[PDB]
Amino acid sequence: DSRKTYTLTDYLKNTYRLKLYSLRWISDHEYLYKQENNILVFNAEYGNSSVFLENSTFDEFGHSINDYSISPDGQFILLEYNYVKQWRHSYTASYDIYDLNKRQLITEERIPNNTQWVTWSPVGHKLAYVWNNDIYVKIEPNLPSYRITWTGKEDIIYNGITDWVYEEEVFSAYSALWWSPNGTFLAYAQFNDTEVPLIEYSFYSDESLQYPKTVRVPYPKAGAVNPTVKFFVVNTDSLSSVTNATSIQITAPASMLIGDHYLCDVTWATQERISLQWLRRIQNYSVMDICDYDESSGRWNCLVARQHIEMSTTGWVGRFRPSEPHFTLDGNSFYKIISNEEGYRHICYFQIDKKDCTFITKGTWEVIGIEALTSDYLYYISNEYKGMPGGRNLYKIQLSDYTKVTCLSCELNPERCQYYSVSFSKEAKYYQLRCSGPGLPLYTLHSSVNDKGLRVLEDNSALDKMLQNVQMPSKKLDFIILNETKFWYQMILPPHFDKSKKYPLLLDVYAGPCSQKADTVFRLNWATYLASTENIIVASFDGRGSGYQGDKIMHAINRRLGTFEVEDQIEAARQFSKMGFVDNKRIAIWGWSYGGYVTSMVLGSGSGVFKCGIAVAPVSRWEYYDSVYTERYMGLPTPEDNLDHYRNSTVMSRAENFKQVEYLLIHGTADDNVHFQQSAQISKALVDVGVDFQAMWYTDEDHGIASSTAHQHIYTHMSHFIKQCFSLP
Amino acid sequence: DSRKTYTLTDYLKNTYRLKLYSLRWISDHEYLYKQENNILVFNAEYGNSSVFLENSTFDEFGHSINDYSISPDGQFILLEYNYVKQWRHSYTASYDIYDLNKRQLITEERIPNNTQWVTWSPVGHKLAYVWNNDIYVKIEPNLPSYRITWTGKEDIIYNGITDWVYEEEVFSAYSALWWSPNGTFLAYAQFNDTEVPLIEYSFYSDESLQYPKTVRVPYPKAGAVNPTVKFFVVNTDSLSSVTNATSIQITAPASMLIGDHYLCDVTWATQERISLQWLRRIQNYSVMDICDYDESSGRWNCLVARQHIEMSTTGWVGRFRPSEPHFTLDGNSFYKIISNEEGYRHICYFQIDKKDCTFITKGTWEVIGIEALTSDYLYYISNEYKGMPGGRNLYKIQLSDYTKVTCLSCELNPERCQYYSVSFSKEAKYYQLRCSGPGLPLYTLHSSVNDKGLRVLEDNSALDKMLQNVQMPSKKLDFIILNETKFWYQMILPPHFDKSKKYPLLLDVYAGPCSQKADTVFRLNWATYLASTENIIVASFDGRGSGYQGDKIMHAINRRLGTFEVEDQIEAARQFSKMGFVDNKRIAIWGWSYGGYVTSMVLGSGSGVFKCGIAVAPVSRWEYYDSVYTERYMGLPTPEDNLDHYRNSTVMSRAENFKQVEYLLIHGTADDNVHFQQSAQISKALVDVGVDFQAMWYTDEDHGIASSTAHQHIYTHMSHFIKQCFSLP
Ligand SMILES: *[C@@H]1O[C@H](CO)[C@@H](O[C@H]2O[C@H](CO)[C@@H](O[C@@H]3O[C@H](CO[C@H]4O[C@H](CO)[C@@H](O)[C@H](O)[C@@H]4O)[C@@H](O)[C@H](O)[C@@H]3O)[C@H](O)[C@H]2NC(C)=O)[C@H](O)[C@H]1NC(C)=O
Ligand SMILES: *[C@@H]1O[C@H](CO)[C@@H](O[C@H]2O[C@H](CO)[C@@H](O[C@@H]3O[C@H](CO[C@H]4O[C@H](CO)[C@@H](O)[C@H](O)[C@@H]4O)[C@@H](O)[C@H](O)[C@@H]3O)[C@H](O)[C@H]2NC(C)=O)[C@H](O)[C@H]1NC(C)=O
Ligand SMILES: *[C@@H]1O[C@H](CO)[C@@H](O[C@@H]2O[C@H](CO)[C@@H](O)[C@H](O)[C@H]2NC(C)=O)[C@H](O)[C@H]1NC(C)=O
Ligand SMILES: *[C@@H]1O[C@H](CO)[C@@H](O[C@@H]2O[C@H](CO)[C@@H](O)[C@H](O)[C@H]2NC(C)=O)[C@H](O)[C@H]1NC(C)=O
Ligand SMILES: N[C@H]1CN(C(=O)c2cnc3ccccc3n2)C[C@H]1C(=O)N1CCCC1
Ligand SMILES: N[C@H]1CN(C(=O)c2cnc3ccccc3n2)C[C@H]1C(=O)N1CCCC1
Ligand SMILES: *[C@@H]1O[C@H](CO)[C@@H](O)[C@H](O)[C@H]1NC(C)=O
Ligand SMILES: *[C@@H]1O[C@H](CO)[C@@H](O)[C@H](O)[C@H]1NC(C)=O
Ligand SMILES: *[C@@H]1O[C@H](CO)[C@@H](O)[C@H](O)[C@H]1NC(C)=O
Ligand SMILES: *[C@@H]1O[C@H](CO)[C@@H](O)[C@H](O)[C@H]1NC(C)=O
Ligand SMILES: *[C@@H]1O[C@H](CO)[C@@H](O)[C@H](O)[C@H]1NC(C)=O
Ligand SMILES: *[C@@H]1O[C@H](CO)[C@@H](O)[C@H](O)[C@H]1NC(C)=O
Ligand SMILES: *[C@@H]1O[C@H](CO)[C@@H](O)[C@H](O)[C@H]1NC(C)=O
Ligand SMILES: *[C@@H]1O[C@H](CO)[C@@H](O)[C@H](O)[C@H]1NC(C)=O
Repeated sequence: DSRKTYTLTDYLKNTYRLKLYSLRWISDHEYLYKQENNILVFNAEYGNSSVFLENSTFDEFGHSINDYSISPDGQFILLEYNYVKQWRHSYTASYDIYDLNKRQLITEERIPNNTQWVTWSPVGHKLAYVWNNDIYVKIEPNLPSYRITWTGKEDIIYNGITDWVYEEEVFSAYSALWWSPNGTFLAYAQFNDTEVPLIEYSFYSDESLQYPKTVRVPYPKAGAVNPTVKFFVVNTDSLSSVTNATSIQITAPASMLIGDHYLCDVTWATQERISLQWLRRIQNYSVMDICDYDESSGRWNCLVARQHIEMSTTGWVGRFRPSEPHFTLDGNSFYKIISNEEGYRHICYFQIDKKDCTFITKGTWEVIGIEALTSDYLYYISNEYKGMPGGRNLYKIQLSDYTKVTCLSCELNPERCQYYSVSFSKEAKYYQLRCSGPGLPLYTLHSSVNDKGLRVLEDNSALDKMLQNVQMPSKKLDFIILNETKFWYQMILPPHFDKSKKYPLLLDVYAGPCSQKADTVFRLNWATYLASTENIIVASFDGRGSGYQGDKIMHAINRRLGTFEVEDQIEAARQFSKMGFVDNKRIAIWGWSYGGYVTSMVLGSGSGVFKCGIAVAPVSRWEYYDSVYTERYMGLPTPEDNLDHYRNSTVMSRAENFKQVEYLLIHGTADDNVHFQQSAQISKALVDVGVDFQAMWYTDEDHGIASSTAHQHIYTHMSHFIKQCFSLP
Repeated sequence: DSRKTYTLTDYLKNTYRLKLYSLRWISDHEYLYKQENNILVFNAEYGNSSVFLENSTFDEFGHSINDYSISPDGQFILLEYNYVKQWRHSYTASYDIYDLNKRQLITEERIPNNTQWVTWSPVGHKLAYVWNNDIYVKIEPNLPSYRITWTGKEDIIYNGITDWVYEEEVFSAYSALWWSPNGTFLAYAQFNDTEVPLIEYSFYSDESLQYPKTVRVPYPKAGAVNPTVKFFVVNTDSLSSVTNATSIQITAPASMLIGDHYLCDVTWATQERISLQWLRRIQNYSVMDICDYDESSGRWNCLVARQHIEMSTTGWVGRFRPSEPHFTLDGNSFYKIISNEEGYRHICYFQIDKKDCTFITKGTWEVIGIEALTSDYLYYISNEYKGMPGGRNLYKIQLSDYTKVTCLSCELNPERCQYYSVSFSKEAKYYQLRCSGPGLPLYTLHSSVNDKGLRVLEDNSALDKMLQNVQMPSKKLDFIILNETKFWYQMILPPHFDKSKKYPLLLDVYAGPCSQKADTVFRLNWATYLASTENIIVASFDGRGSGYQGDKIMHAINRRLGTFEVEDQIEAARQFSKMGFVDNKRIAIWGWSYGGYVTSMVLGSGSGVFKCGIAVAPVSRWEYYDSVYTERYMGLPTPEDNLDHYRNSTVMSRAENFKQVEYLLIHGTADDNVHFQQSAQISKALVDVGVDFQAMWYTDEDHGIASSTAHQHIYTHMSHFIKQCFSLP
């Protein structure tokens, strides 16, 4: 075989690209899509297309455009430029608006520079935006905006945007605003960061910056003072240019105010109904609150009877946060993924005035998401098929009979497609399926009415040709049985696999609570190269604590972080040499983030099983990470709660055992998420007991070391280390 | 040969110790010295000895003692405990005093905790001390102290102690107080740090510290706002417990106040005369000021006529700062090392009212220090002998005839002793010589009167026995001629040197202005091990910019830092392969601090001469280091001064050329001196142009990475890297 291999350059220089088919539905039958640099609008029934915005319409604007948003009446286009990243989701941009009819960009009362956030109303053309931490409402794209709040202060009070910890661990968003469907109301949370300690660190910046900057961020580490939250709603119809605006407080429920709480979900039900979810700072108790609007008063009442109590006896509420509720149009009921009696997460029918819910699904598998609700059907993604947790399909359930369920994706392309996800049009007339493994990604449009497939949207046939020229590796997905339970793993095997030759093995890891590293998705990444070019088995394994296989597995790690999930990776490595094609002198292990923490705990176990490891951005000690996440699993680090295991579980206490292995610690110096301090303490520990190891800092890089030059650099560096331990040229 | 070699453990575990003979003269014939843990007093004429303080006299004190100081009348002992390091010289301690006669430690009016500084008067038992940045005077060891100043503020105003930059680059001391010989006056400088930018960085501290501390320090980087200085004197006799104390300002001279200046020397002449030296922020102009005391007034006048103007046409004033003046007893004259017409530094006789000075020495060598002044003789250290800059001896000059000079150390032990230094008794009746190379360190006591040697004090005969058991390397000191000038080098050659075998070579470097790495001193260090055990030639070389060989050499680098001193190391390496015993495939290079900066510039030169280098704590760009030092050599970094070479001389601009070499960057994260930022920018540069290299951070370590565990760790790490590039097992 004389074909080239998938090289390190291929991945790094990014030579073989998966084509995507990213669309934005704008109606019930049309969607928007990008071809080169103009925007095409498409008809879902027929396929036909038209130019909407040319890739020269903003030649003369003298500012490079970053994104764009379309008002829910096709009338105006928002243009996002001057983009500046903050955290995972946050940023600041400048914005201009363009009247699509008059072909003209607005000049009077512009959206101010460095805006934190901006979102259209659901109907019409109302904007809202957050700038210097306060909410503003523009009724029409060119009249003066109404200031809704006046409390906004840098690092202290956030109005309608989340703070650091809320952004990352609760909302997965900078945005803290919710319009009502009508567009009449605006609900927003407000966050108070006054007593929250700051993390401080250096940003060295460009060579021209003579003095390094100290970045400071309110960041509550385990057991420290959390942000407080308050919630307000405002009638955007009764807005005066003389009176300030009357915001209306919705207090948390009685059973939340007696201690620290978090606001963890905001979903509108109907024009005059909003549901709120709250979580105790001990995250095993959650309360949902139906808050109805009152005419006579101009206040929002939350009747104590309407509260629905979601709690857990064996661990924490929700996968990461508690599930979203999905409301029937009238608003008197809703479905919501909940953990059942046996422990598996399923769909539950809630009627808004009664206590009990009815389970409309069941069995030893879990529901991933609810995706669409019609009169007749609920559409959901699940891993039911072939009893494979790793897999993802799409199902519909007959509201008239919970027994009648059709699979809609299982049998569509079975050898190529075992992992689906979906986007539905505005009222669910069509749905794009996106398959993303085990074959090359496939994108197809469908019609809800009869479940007819219309056309294939992108098949990666161009990429498929190319890959035939290349000694591509394959993926084995399988399971191994420990303690009478089934745990799943994946191996990326090198091409021309000879099962009687002994191969060196890299165990890729994350293993954070409820994660999944053994799946049916097709990836082109570092592992491929180590399989194609270097002939290394790169295997991943989902052990206790892992996701999508019921609470009995996921909750095994409760308050015991850094125990079973670690232990398990070790036994996983053991069974891999038992299989006979593994060189038990050349087993390595590596991970990023949480994975870097498990990586280090493993090397630090003295199990003689691993020759070397790499840890990128590792958690090193749970009291160093954020409170919301850390506590969710570990409790509080106080002598009465879980201080003792908080101590029994540091990388540092395991320093002496590293004498037996080769270790490469990597960390970005600007890591706001897992602070450089986490590693700074792993290394000091190592130094102190006389252990040699390799380090690499990455200056100004954050948690994802995303910078193009840094990325290439790290995967280069990592590769050398890897080959070196394995004796390859 | 079956003898063991000098191993890495030997150096690290510190197996073969040089014995020292450290004494403190306390009179004209007695000195103090430590045997185990008691203090012995000695007679210089006869050798006899007595216990002074037993190593059990402070068993019952319940506090471990760090040092001790003896009042200039043998009456009380100061005891320094609770020692806490700050910078190179600064610290804070607790202090107790012990009445030696009554055998009792004082309890009323104790010296307060966290004292910055404390120093006895020259006669009697007056203390002065600095605590929370203010001067206090205790007249007797147990009456309430008098507060001299009230302006003291953390980080802002320093009374009688220096600030960061003054400590390091000007006074080489925390102490900023000077008693008059009588003990009547107290002069002190006061430093104002108000507009000085701060360097900020993280200190991660013990594992128990959940949030990393930000250390902030006023530190003026090149061209930034410097501290201002003011100078005061106080009559400690007229001190009232009702009136505050009247300090008396001595303003700098007219020709200093018109711009930024530094106070760079304070020497008392007689009971009522103090000399002050000042330096322009452009350090090529210095002015000394004779300030006489006035009876009638109670003020100090500095007559403009008495000023002595030291300046330079070819570079900067002084070696690092301008030389100390040494006063004849009456006070009307003094000697002072000055750079002569030809460029060599020599002794000059100054009479306090006339302009010209007379040179009392001359020739193509330099004076290192003045050491003693009597009626009849001036005692000085110089490198005159054998025309060897590397060497150090002791000379005396007949005040009655500048022609009659005797060498006093040259011919004392010639095969073993080429590098001397001295400590004289109170009125110069005796002097301990300390030789420290090329043989094992030797310590001998002498009598001034006739230059009789009395006895040998320590010869390291115990160490000498041991070393015979070991395959010790030798040192070749020699010179090579470039551009018709003589430049000196040293090679540590491995044992059983075969001059027809080709050896791998490590070029050790510092090469900062006026340094000396090629000398006759006997060291037992990392180089030895690389010579004894690994058979590597470790050679050092003093090129342009280097010290002790006249201004023509030292001033060659003026405003051209990072040019000739770099270029020269390269040509030094060239001539080393020309010699025939050097493997020109295995030449490496390394240095610390400045040396790390030259190291990096060299690897970054694309000269194909070096295979690999190590840089520890490197300067990376001159605008990142402190102003006083940086400007002394480079000027100001402004478009009109020397901004252009300030730019032409960064490591970063040389990033692409590193593709051709192996590089190990090391830095301590708590480096107050050369900030972590210096390397943080070398690495970011490297990342950016796709170059692979090895890094190691050292958390909480400072510029000397002195921590026991860190030390061992770095020299371990460094060793692996070294062997790896050289292909050794
Ligand atoms: C996909 O391709 C589609 C078919 O070409 C196309 O649908 C329409 O295209 C154009 C523009 O949208 C339509 O022309 C316009 O139609 C309206 C309505 O016309 C009807 O009504 C009038 C009066 O009531 C009658 O006199 C006519 O005979 C007709 O029935 C007109 O008012 C406009 O002036 C204009 O003529 C066209 O009718 C639509 N086609 C059909 C037959 O459905 C989409 O635009 C294409 N979509 C994309 C994604 O580009
Ligand atoms: C080194 O060894 C030295 C010799 O032993 C020693 O010098 C002296 O030792 C002791 C203690 O310091 C002295 O004893 C004391 O001496 C004084 C002076 O004595 C003279 O004067 C009186 C009256 O004027 C006469 O009556 C005497 O005869 C004598 O001449 C006495 O006042 C004390 O009470 C006491 O007796 C001794 O005299 C010194 N020795 C000599 C002869 O020089 C050092 O102490 C030793 N030093 C060290 C480093 O330990
Ligand atoms: C956002 O920032 C820019 C720059 O500060 C502003 O752009 C200027 O706009 C004026 C008036 O239209 C122009 O004449 C200039 O050409 C622009 N300045 C620049 C960048 O050179 C803009 O006004 C700001 N927008 C808002 C709403 O604050
Ligand atoms: C310096 O610090 C220590 C501790 O704060 C002080 O020592 C205490 O002294 C009192 C009275 O003598 C004792 O009873 C205690 O035993 C000591 N405390 C401790 C360390 O346990 C001391 O007084 C301080 N000195 C000054 C001058 O401020
Ligand atoms: N913040 C942790 C969670 N993350 C997620 O990507 C994630 C996944 N599912 C969510 C569901 C709901 C809300 C938030 C969610 N966040 C990143 C993790 C992370 O960076 N570290 C660093 C060390 C330990 C884990
Ligand atoms: N501060 C620099 C000077 N030093 C000395 O050790 C020294 C030598 N002779 C002196 C004479 C008078 C006053 C002060 C003196 N200081 C350390 C150097 C140093 O750390 N770096 C870091 C990067 C560049 C140089
Ligand atoms: C939207 O619905 C709300 C219900 O509160 C109603 O009061 C409002 O007038 C409606 N606005 C429109 C015109 O859609
Ligand atoms: C935020 O919280 C603190 C209480 O910790 C309070 O004193 C402060 O006024 C609050 N700020 C606002 C405006 O909500
Ligand atoms: C609204 O509130 C702001 C801040 O409290 C205040 O400055 C302003 O006067 C108010 N506006 C009016 C006109 O009521
Ligand atoms: C939630 O967790 C706490 C932690 O100690 C525990 O005491 C309690 O049993 C749990 N509460 C509920 C309501 O399940
Ligand atoms: C010391 O000398 C000074 C000269 O100013 C004199 O005034 C003072 O009284 C002297 N003190 C003693 C007793 O030594
Ligand atoms: C120090 O300097 C500043 C001038 O930069 C001055 O305003 C301040 O008062 C001074 N502090 C003292 C007490 O000398
Ligand atoms: C001395 O000065 C300090 C600070 O200016 C002041 O507080 C004190 O009153 C003064 N002492 C006396 C008693 O004159
Ligand atoms: C000192 O250096 C400056 C720097 O530009 C130079 O202009 C001048 O010639 C020198 N001054 C003296 C007095 O030598």
